[PDB]
Amino acid sequence: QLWVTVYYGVPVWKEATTTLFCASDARAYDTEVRNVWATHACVPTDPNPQEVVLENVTENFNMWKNNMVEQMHEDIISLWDQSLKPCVKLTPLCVTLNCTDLRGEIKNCSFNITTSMRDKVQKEYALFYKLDVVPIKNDNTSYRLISCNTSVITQACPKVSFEPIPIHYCAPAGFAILKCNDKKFNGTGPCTNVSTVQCTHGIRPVVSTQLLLNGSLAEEEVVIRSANFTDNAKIIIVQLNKSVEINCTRPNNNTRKSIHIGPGRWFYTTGEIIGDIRQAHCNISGTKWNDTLKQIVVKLKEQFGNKTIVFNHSSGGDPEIVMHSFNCGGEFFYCNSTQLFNSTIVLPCRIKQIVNMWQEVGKAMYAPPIKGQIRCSSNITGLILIRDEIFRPGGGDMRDNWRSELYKYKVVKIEPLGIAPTKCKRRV
Amino acid sequence: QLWVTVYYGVPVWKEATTTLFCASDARAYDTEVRNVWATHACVPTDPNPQEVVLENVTENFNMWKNNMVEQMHEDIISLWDQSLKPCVKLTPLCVTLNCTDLRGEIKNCSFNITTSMRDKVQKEYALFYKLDVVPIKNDNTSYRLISCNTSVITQACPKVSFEPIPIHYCAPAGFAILKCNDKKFNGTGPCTNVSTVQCTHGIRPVVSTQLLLNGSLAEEEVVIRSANFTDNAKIIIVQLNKSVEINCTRPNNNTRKSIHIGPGRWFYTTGEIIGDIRQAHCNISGTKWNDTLKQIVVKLKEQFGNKTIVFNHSSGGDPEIVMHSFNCGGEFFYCNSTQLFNSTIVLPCRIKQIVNMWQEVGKAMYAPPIKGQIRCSSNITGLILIRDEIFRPGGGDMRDNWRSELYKYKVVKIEPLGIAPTKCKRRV
Amino acid sequence: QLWVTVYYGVPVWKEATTTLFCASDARAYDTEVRNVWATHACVPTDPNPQEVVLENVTENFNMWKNNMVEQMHEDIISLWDQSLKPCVKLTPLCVTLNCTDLRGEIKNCSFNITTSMRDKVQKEYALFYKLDVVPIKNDNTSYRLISCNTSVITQACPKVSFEPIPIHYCAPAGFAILKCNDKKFNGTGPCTNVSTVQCTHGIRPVVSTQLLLNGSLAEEEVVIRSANFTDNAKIIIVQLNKSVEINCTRPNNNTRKSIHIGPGRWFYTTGEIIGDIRQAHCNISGTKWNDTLKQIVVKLKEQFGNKTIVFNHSSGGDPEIVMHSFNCGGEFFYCNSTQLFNSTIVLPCRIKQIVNMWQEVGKAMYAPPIKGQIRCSSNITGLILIRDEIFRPGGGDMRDNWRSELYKYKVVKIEPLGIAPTKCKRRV
Amino acid sequence: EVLVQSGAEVKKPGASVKVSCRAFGYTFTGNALHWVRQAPGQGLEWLGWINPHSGDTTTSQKFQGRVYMTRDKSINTAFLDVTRLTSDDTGIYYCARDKYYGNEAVGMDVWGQGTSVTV
Ligand SMILES: *[C@@H]1O[C@H](CO)[C@@H](O[C@@H]2O[C@H](CO)[C@@H](O[C@@H]3O[C@H](CO[C@H]4O[C@H](CO)[C@@H](O)[C@H](O)[C@@H]4O)[C@@H](O)[C@H](O[C@H]4O[C@H](CO)[C@@H](O)[C@H](O)[C@@H]4O)[C@@H]3O)[C@H](O)[C@H]2NC(C)=O)[C@H](O)[C@H]1NC(C)=O
Ligand SMILES: *[C@@H]1O[C@H](CO)[C@@H](O[C@@H]2O[C@H](CO)[C@@H](O[C@@H]3O[C@H](CO[C@H]4O[C@H](CO)[C@@H](O)[C@H](O)[C@@H]4O)[C@@H](O)[C@H](O[C@H]4O[C@H](CO)[C@@H](O)[C@H](O)[C@@H]4O)[C@@H]3O)[C@H](O)[C@H]2NC(C)=O)[C@H](O)[C@H]1NC(C)=O
Ligand SMILES: *[C@@H]1O[C@H](CO)[C@@H](O[C@@H]2O[C@H](CO)[C@@H](O[C@@H]3O[C@H](CO[C@H]4O[C@H](CO)[C@@H](O)[C@H](O)[C@@H]4O)[C@@H](O)[C@H](O[C@H]4O[C@H](CO)[C@@H](O)[C@H](O)[C@@H]4O)[C@@H]3O)[C@H](O)[C@H]2NC(C)=O)[C@H](O)[C@H]1NC(C)=O
Ligand SMILES: *[C@@H]1O[C@H](CO)[C@@H](O[C@@H]2O[C@H](CO)[C@@H](O[C@@H]3O[C@H](CO[C@H]4O[C@H](CO)[C@@H](O)[C@H](O)[C@@H]4O)[C@@H](O)[C@H](O)[C@@H]3O)[C@H](O)[C@H]2NC(C)=O)[C@H](O)[C@H]1NC(C)=O
Ligand SMILES: *[C@@H]1O[C@H](CO)[C@@H](O[C@@H]2O[C@H](CO)[C@@H](O[C@@H]3O[C@H](CO)[C@@H](O)[C@H](O)[C@@H]3O)[C@H](O)[C@H]2NC(C)=O)[C@H](O)[C@H]1NC(C)=O
Ligand SMILES: *[C@@H]1O[C@H](CO)[C@@H](O[C@@H]2O[C@H](CO)[C@@H](O[C@@H]3O[C@H](CO)[C@@H](O)[C@H](O)[C@@H]3O)[C@H](O)[C@H]2NC(C)=O)[C@H](O)[C@H]1NC(C)=O
Ligand SMILES: *[C@@H]1O[C@H](CO)[C@@H](O[C@@H]2O[C@H](CO)[C@@H](O[C@@H]3O[C@H](CO)[C@@H](O)[C@H](O)[C@@H]3O)[C@H](O)[C@H]2NC(C)=O)[C@H](O)[C@H]1NC(C)=O
Ligand SMILES: *[C@@H]1O[C@H](CO)[C@@H](O[C@@H]2O[C@H](CO)[C@@H](O)[C@H](O)[C@H]2NC(C)=O)[C@H](O)[C@H]1NC(C)=O
Ligand SMILES: *[C@@H]1O[C@H](CO)[C@@H](O[C@@H]2O[C@H](CO)[C@@H](O)[C@H](O)[C@H]2NC(C)=O)[C@H](O)[C@H]1NC(C)=O
Ligand SMILES: *[C@@H]1O[C@H](CO)[C@@H](O[C@@H]2O[C@H](CO)[C@@H](O)[C@H](O)[C@H]2NC(C)=O)[C@H](O)[C@H]1NC(C)=O
Ligand SMILES: *[C@@H]1O[C@H](CO)[C@@H](O[C@@H]2O[C@H](CO)[C@@H](O)[C@H](O)[C@H]2NC(C)=O)[C@H](O)[C@H]1NC(C)=O
Ligand SMILES: *[C@@H]1O[C@H](CO)[C@@H](O[C@@H]2O[C@H](CO)[C@@H](O)[C@H](O)[C@H]2NC(C)=O)[C@H](O)[C@H]1NC(C)=O
Ligand SMILES: *[C@@H]1O[C@H](CO)[C@@H](O[C@@H]2O[C@H](CO)[C@@H](O)[C@H](O)[C@H]2NC(C)=O)[C@H](O)[C@H]1NC(C)=O
Ligand SMILES: *[C@@H]1O[C@H](CO)[C@@H](O)[C@H](O)[C@H]1NC(C)=O
Ligand SMILES: *[C@@H]1O[C@H](CO)[C@@H](O)[C@H](O)[C@H]1NC(C)=O
Ligand SMILES: *[C@@H]1O[C@H](CO)[C@@H](O)[C@H](O)[C@H]1NC(C)=O
Ligand SMILES: *[C@@H]1O[C@H](CO)[C@@H](O)[C@H](O)[C@H]1NC(C)=O
Ligand SMILES: *[C@@H]1O[C@H](CO)[C@@H](O)[C@H](O)[C@H]1NC(C)=O
Ligand SMILES: *[C@@H]1O[C@H](CO)[C@@H](O)[C@H](O)[C@H]1NC(C)=O
Ligand SMILES: *[C@@H]1O[C@H](CO)[C@@H](O)[C@H](O)[C@H]1NC(C)=O
Ligand SMILES: *[C@@H]1O[C@H](CO)[C@@H](O)[C@H](O)[C@H]1NC(C)=O
Repeated sequence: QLWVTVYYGVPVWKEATTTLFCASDARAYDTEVRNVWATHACVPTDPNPQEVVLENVTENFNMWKNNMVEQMHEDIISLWDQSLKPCVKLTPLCVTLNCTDLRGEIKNCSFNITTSMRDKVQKEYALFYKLDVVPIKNDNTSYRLISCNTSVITQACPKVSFEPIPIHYCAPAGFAILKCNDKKFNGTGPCTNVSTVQCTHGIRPVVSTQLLLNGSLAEEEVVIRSANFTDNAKIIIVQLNKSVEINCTRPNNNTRKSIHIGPGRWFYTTGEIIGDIRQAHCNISGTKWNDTLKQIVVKLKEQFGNKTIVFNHSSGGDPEIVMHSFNCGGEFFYCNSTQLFNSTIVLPCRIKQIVNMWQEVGKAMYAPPIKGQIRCSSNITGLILIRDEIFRPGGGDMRDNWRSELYKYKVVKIEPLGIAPTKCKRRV
Repeated sequence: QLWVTVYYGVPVWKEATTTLFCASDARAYDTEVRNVWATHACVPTDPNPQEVVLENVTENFNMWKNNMVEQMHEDIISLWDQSLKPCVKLTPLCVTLNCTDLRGEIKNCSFNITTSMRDKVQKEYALFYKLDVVPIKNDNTSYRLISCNTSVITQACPKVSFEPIPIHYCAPAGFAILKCNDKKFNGTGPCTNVSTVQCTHGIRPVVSTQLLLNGSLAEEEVVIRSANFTDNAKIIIVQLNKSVEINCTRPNNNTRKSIHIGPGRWFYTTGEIIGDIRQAHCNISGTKWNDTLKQIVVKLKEQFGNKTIVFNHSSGGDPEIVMHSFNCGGEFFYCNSTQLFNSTIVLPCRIKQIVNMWQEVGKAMYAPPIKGQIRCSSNITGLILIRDEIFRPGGGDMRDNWRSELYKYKVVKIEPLGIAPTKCKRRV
Repeated sequence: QLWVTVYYGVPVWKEATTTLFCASDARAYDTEVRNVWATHACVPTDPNPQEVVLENVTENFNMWKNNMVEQMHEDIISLWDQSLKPCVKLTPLCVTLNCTDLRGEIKNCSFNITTSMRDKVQKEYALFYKLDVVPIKNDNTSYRLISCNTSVITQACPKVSFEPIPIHYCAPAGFAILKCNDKKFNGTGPCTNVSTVQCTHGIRPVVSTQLLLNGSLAEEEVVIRSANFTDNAKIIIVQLNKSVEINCTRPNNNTRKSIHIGPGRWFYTTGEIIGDIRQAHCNISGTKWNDTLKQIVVKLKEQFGNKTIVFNHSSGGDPEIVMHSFNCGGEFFYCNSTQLFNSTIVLPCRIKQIVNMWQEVGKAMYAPPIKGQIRCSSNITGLILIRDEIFRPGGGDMRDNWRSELYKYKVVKIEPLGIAPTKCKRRV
Repeated sequence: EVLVQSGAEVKKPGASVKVSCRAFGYTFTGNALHWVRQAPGQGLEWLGWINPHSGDTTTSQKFQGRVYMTRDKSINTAFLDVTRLTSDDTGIYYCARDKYYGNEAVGMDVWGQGTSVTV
């Protein structure tokens, strides 16, 4: 006769969803002076994080079911919006613009400011990008801001930063994160090299389109993951084993004017350019890009055919879909990126100040003018591809970019209490 | 010698006040798209709720001391107000109206819109109810909105619903709800048929004046409860055993115009009427009403006298007190309700768009125009009466209507730990 | 052989920081009708608080490291700001003023109100203080409010009170407050007469400059504490053993006008004066002041020299630094306070309505006009001194005034669990 | 830590007197109190002691049934209750505290001022 016995501390778990919390590096605590994501309201990371490799644990993973992506979706948007609450409405500035060309990507516009200094009116001028404003059809000399008839746009408070600090996300007590350490593992299915993680590595909240950058290189080969590689409704995520260097710049030493439009209220606008007008652009090593791209094809052809023609020029969607984009030095560049795919490298880039947190509903944020020149560089580490076997760059939203990193982990809940039959009866 | 022994799990309690939480049915979770009260931020009800009848438990109840009413008071008001936070201020629309009659309950008013589209002005027209606007004494052609000199009124966001979903309120662990199941129990005093409830049934957040509807019929007789039936300062709550059917309508296929009064800002207003002008009205079965009313008197006369003349026409207070009211299809009807009491049935009704959550301080909400016709029907289940032995309908606020349902329950706290003398001494 | 044994309930602690919570007296709960700090959202104090004197406990205290001061800093500011959230913006009232003298501390200004009652304009007049407004340089007849070109000022909601109610701060379970009861203890170092306190006495949130008042008299001698009495970068806090009586008044029976500047919006302004113009002033017993001051010198000379000349006239900073200030009856007085120090008493005082919570960034609050006359009196209990051996009154901020009381206490955390070697081995 | 006693009394033989002693500056219940008397021309006579926490007392054999001690912790006060007063009861009635290290008498360093009773 076997008897019921209770065992506590049983090493089992069930898959579960909970909230992960942030953990900061060291510096982020004191970056509150400007940085939105690198907040002071965040505990530190573990200076000596542990990891345990499990011997016989094999589990199913599915990156497209990874709920951590939703948490990152909401957190970035919420934090970004919170930081803009005290910022300046540009509503009264949309009233009028009399424009000529800058002495036409950039317009030199004069304007009439409505009662400002209590009982006074004033006139000013500023430089505007053609991507932020549009002409009046029956004038062709007068302009308005594009988003004015839908919603409010504010100018980010000058004391702001979006530096993409690699914040870590940690599980609460009672929970653990299991990591798939199988370098050849695709987006779904079983993984045998599994380890227990209490907290993940830091992930930079990088915002970009048509580019995976500044992290997560592949294990000495191009690694491609997709929900199917079959269905045209699905997309392909490409990891490179080597990064490709890109150097971007906006070589215009610009200044900015503070315009007061009433006592107690003001905003900044692009002022005069110190020096000549230089085109924003980015330098991509051609050989590295195309040598890598040849290697990408070597991996891609495994699913799509050995003589299959792949990788054509960007096409489809509006200019923010078609052009490649990033915040270089905080400045927003929209690059044609067709040279990279002009065969199945320096690109021109355009500048725009009205931006979305990936995509807003109605509202938008205005990027204050930046004094001086823009210089930055980065590591190209991957691609997202569009099915047509022609592939084109782009597609998806922030969750596809978050997923491209989060695919390594899943969350489980520890279930330590259970029973089993024994030969031992309770004594009384 | 008896010894002190501790007993834990003792089935006793003391009366206590705590916070009850909501519980949703099934659909409400996904009604967030419009519905204010039927939120997504609410756990489900128990699909198989339990109830325990107690054998020897008799307790005192007092519906006028039932604190659950205060919780409902505050929750409805708060949730209603929260839903209106992002909605449109109608402040600039109060500037002017040049009115004539609709081609005078409804006025056809033209108006001058102040600078709107940045540097433009415009003129528009719309239809208005006489209950929302008033004339200027020295013009008699010009009008203003009634509430303009006290506060801000906003137009409810079009994506809104106030459907009165029957949300349940549940007690937290450590607490229980005791229910009085005595069908003959009045508003106060002991009740012997008592049962333990963890969570109550759902109660619809019905807003009305001069009518208890869509639930809680009496046990085959008219049941009347009052704090006293004596003091003229108290009121009488009447439950019917059978409901009386009422069919209401506003047979005017109306449309609405979206008026933009600046880029990024707009509101809806009543547009043209498709078809002729029909009067809003409600059809009450006369025989059912009066047959029931005769029965109401049969119960009422027990306290007030066998030959006593009761139930006269509505009188006292302003039009929202004197007229009967409800949101038919979401539209606000104010009905004379004098025919029902024209002896000690189809009523005309008036329409008003500025409304309160029972009664606001200063501020108010504006009910956006409703496209199409209004049709609804309902179950009359009870009355609230005013002392003069003439009785008249009306009186009270949301708490009297909430109390009329909540009277069945009280909250207690479980107190499981206690001691008693035993013959057994502790051994060491 | 000694064995490890666990002992729980060990009477030890370590210094620790936690959050203290408020506790109300009795009346404050129902002062919510006006009073900001004396809120309803606060539990009561212990009607019978306990204190335990410890026999052999000596600990180091440091008033300049007392973190309770930061909690009071933040709490007062936050609560004050919360109370002003629904109040009236005075932004449109800054547009114009045509001023002459009152029939020039007080100006009689007329003004043009911009479109107010929808399509109407109006003209009004009001009385203004020279400390709130400034002239236009090229007019010398026209005025503007001083803070208009930096930020928004609101008029406190009429239903407001800042009565400095002595709210107590209590430690949470697991924590305790240790008090230094050594009457001769300076601001830092060991204290042997130490007692355990669960909750402190009440401290009034008094706002003043150049004066410690209405509490905490010294133990029959002047008691002076300083971080150093050496370094000119440090300040001196002086406690008196006897208070000095001060009687303040603004003997002008003023009225106020409610000015509506649009339907739904209005503010109060100083109206006509009933009677003549009397100067605001304060009566300080001269003999008590100077007799005390002689005694202050007796204590001060211990550190600074027996024939050293001390205590000269106020000097340094802008008028809110140089003049003494308080809210008499809620009215803001700025007194010269030079007579008190005219030798190494009735002072004139000026009135100002724009105020800060000690010091705001950009924004400010406007004190609504007060109907009737101002009368109050108070207990002078101490001084803050500025090094030059001439001393002058003033310096510091709210934390110096909070610290001047909080110096008596420090917070510790109880650590009851520990181990020790025993002669007893565990039996199995 | 001080001990504060009530005032003086005048009684006739056969009467009774009650002398209080307040625990100022220390926990009332944290230190047992002694009562000592000194009649004119006399040395120090012990009457007894009371535990302010438990109410436990010990008295001199001389006063069994005559000298009682009580306490009320709500006011931090101990009391000496003396009956059957006679002329030998004229004297100063003092309250005092010991160290009670190890819960045993050591010697008393804290004394009240003493009150007089005339009989
Ligand atoms: C991929 O990774 C690359 C780098 O590996 C990132 O690009 C760099 O990002 C950092 C952070 O945003 C940039 O840092 C900026 O450098 C400017 C110049 O630095 C020089 O001068 C300063 C003067 O004191 C020296 O301290 C410093 O050592 C250098 O000598 C600074 O001026 C910038 O400061 C900004 O913020 C302060 C805050 O108040 C302002 O006052 C400044 O005016 C200014 O706004 C800042 O420190 C760096 O320049 C970037 N480029 C390069 C080539 O490294 C990519 O952004 C990253 N991409 C993604 C998507 O992650
Ligand atoms: C007392 O109880 C009665 C019923 O017992 C309540 O009255 C009914 O309340 C419901 C809910 O408010 C009303 O439902 C409305 O019905 C309209 C018409 O329904 C027909 O057409 C639709 C078209 O798809 C069919 O699906 C449906 O089966 C019917 O054929 C709908 O148009 C209404 O929808 C509204 O919301 C949506 C949300 O986006 C909008 O798009 C619509 O334009 C519209 O605004 C809604 O579904 C019902 O008509 C009411 N009347 C009757 C006679 O049943 C009383 O209100 C209740 N009173 C109290 C106080 O509790
Ligand atoms: C240092 O300590 C002194 C006192 O020791 C403080 O000065 C006093 O502070 C209190 C509280 O602020 C003042 O109280 C005010 O008294 C006015 C007159 O009182 C008489 O008339 C009323 C009429 O009913 C009688 O009830 C009362 O017994 C007296 O006969 C009141 O009118 C004031 O009320 C205010 O608030 C109400 C709320 O709605 C308004 O309606 C009123 O209009 C008014 O605004 C208030 O009660 C007292 O007058 C002060 N002076 C004196 C001499 O005591 C110091 O402020 C304090 N200083 C510091 C820094 O702590
Ligand atoms: C550690 O701090 C403790 C707390 O302050 C110290 O205890 C204090 O010790 C002093 C010593 O002189 C006592 O002062 C005396 O108090 C009596 C009280 O009687 C009067 O007041 C009461 C109040 O109701 C009234 O009822 C009476 O009729 C009297 O009017 C005075 O009479 C004396 O003159 C003198 O002031 C303190 O009272 C006492 N504090 C408490 C709370 O009892 C302790 O000594 C300190 N220890 C060290 C080592 O410094
Ligand atoms: C983009 O690519 C460049 C080039 O590979 C990356 O720069 C490299 O970053 C690593 C970071 O560890 C540097 O390593 C250094 O090693 C020395 C060895 O003692 C150590 O002391 C340093 O603290 C550091 O670890 C490496 O030198 C550096 N390479 C160059 C040429 O500077 C860059 O980090 C990549 N960017 C991103 C975002 O991945
Ligand atoms: C207003 O009064 C009408 C008339 O009494 C109420 O309509 C009735 O509602 C009940 C709800 O249970 C219907 O019962 C039905 O019984 C069948 C039996 O198999 C069941 O399958 C259905 O699911 C449902 O339970 C009843 O038929 C229905 N009467 C009519 C004539 O349709 C109405 O609910 C009352 N409204 C309120 C708010 O109380
Ligand atoms: C400013 O100084 C004056 C004068 O010393 C303070 O007034 C005094 O306040 C105390 C408060 O306890 C009054 O004590 C009273 O004693 C009687 C005795 O039976 C008691 O019944 C009362 O309830 C109260 O405790 C004292 O009489 C009073 N002095 C005068 C002349 O009225 C005043 O409180 C000081 N203000 C501040 C803020 O410290
Ligand atoms: C503001 O109004 C203008 C037109 O008055 C809108 O312009 C339209 O933009 C869409 C974008 O694809 C074009 O397809 C339409 O043809 C444009 N209209 C005209 C008349 O050319 C503009 O989009 C509106 N702004 C916002 C933010 O919605
Ligand atoms: C991956 O591709 C397969 C290919 O068959 C998908 O299968 C679909 O099956 C349904 C069943 O009737 C067909 O109607 C579809 O046309 C098939 N899709 C295709 C692309 O042919 C499967 O659903 C795909 N899985 C994912 C994740 O997309
Ligand atoms: C706006 O002002 C008008 C008058 O200028 C107010 O009208 C009064 O309304 C009350 C309501 O019972 C009447 O008794 C008064 O006689 C009306 N005044 C006049 C002159 O007829 C109106 O109430 C004000 N609006 C608000 C919202 O308070
Ligand atoms: C119910 O009615 C009784 C009737 O007597 C109320 O009694 C009141 O008693 C006071 C005592 O002096 C009288 O002054 C009142 O006039 C009485 N009221 C009436 C209506 O006569 C009792 O208070 C009432 N209870 C409730 C709940 O109203
Ligand atoms: C609003 O503008 C005026 C000047 O246009 C500012 O006045 C200055 O105030 C500072 C204060 O110390 C003086 O030193 C300057 O000399 C003043 N300027 C002039 C021209 O006299 C005023 O401070 C501004 N208001 C705010 C709130 O900043
Ligand atoms: C209190 O005064 C002493 C006096 O010496 C301060 O000592 C300082 O020591 C540094 C060391 O090089 C000197 O450079 C400073 O000049 C000294 N200060 C003075 C005023 O002479 C000590 O730091 C002071 N402590 C506090 C709390 O201020
Ligand atoms: C724009 O500038 C031209 C320059 O001559 C002027 O004629 C025209 O009226 C201006 N338009 C506005 C709107 O100011
Ligand atoms: C991953 O590889 C396994 C190998 O059997 C396959 O079954 C699974 O469908 C693959 N999933 C994806 C998304 O490629
Ligand atoms: C970017 O600039 C650095 C500067 O040393 C250079 O080494 C690197 O090769 C440049 N990258 C490209 C793509 O030109
Ligand atoms: C309810 O009925 C009981 C019966 O005795 C009576 O005592 C009590 O006052 C009644 N309460 C009300 C409110 O009618
Ligand atoms: C309301 O309409 C329904 C439709 O069938 C009808 O049965 C009911 O009797 C009507 N009620 C009244 C009061 O007319
Ligand atoms: C101020 O008053 C004087 C009085 O004559 C008047 O002349 C002047 O124009 C007024 N100024 C304004 C701005 O109204
Ligand atoms: C307080 O007095 C002690 C006495 O030794 C001294 O060491 C300490 O520095 C003094 N602290 C201050 C701030 O006066
Ligand atoms: C303040 O007025 C009171 C009124 O009785 C008076 O006793 C007190 O001495 C006055 N104080 C001063 C400083 O004059």
